[PDB]
Amino acid sequence: LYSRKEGQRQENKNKNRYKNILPFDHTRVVLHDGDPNEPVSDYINANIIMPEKSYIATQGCLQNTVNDFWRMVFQENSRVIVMTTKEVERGKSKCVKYWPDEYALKEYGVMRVRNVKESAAHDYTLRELKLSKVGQGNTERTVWQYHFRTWPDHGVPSDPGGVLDFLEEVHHKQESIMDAGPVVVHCSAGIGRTGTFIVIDILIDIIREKGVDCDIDVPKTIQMVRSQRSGMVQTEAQYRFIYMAVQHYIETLQ
Ligand SMILES: CCC(/C=C/C(=O)O)=C\CC[C@H](C)C[C@@H](C)CC[C@H](O)[C@H](C)C(=O)C[C@@H](O)[C@H](C)[C@@H](C)OC(=O)C[C@@H](O)/C(C(=O)O)=C(\C)C(=O)O
Repeated sequence: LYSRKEGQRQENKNKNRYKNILPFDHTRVVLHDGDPNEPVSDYINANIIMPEKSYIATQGCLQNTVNDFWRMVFQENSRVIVMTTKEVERGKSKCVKYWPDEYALKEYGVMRVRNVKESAAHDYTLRELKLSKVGQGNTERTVWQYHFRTWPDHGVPSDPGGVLDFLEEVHHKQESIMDAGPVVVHCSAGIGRTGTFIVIDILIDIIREKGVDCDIDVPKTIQMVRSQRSGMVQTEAQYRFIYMAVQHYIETLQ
């Protein structure tokens, strides 16, 4: 009940930044209505992560997966994107530029993206973009891209403050959009940094509906998200960052 067949198919080998980091088939994001000329067009390295508000854990775009990325965003109806990495860190590409330059607009396949406005904050940049299907400007929607950019080249942030203030914002943005789709989260492989944010965001929403006293079980939550995408949270720094984040959030509310 836990296969990764599709991700291993010969035709999707170029659609993964790491041959060894693949999506489970049951939680795999299936892409419909793609170019009928392509051998396979229903694939993208991304999994739906639903607590048990949903999330989409994926890798940063590859030069050849950018259109797939937007098709996913359009289909799933996502309205918020969380980029947890720079395009390149320590001379290594983690995500290709998949959004247009300021005030510009590009067409990625059948998807038109207009960069409406870019605004900076301490740890991140917010990009207001308009997504629509070419020729059908009756499908346009705004997608808010939250680009975290101060994450350290090595290890994790020494203080959770930034990430928390960041996620509070992403949070209210998501709840201000009527029935917005899953929140897309992505880093280089979509498991390490990506898992950490999601796990944190998940635990924080609990402390929201519940109170600063509810039963919080980190290992259980992590285990839970890993059953939907393996690798979620890969380092000890990340692991401990989650604990710190949660405690910091608690102490903040007080
Ligand atoms: C935009 C560039 C381009 C187009 C060029 C063109 O216009 O023509 C094409 C990209 C080609 C291609 C997809 C990329 C190419 C470099 C080769 C693919 C990988 O580079 C390769 C498997 C590899 O060998 C990488 C590893 O050496 C890697 C560092 C290892 C130690 O490390 C990890 O596995 C990353 C991991 O620690 C990690 C992270 O914190 O980055 C994770 C999980 C995370 O938090 O997300």
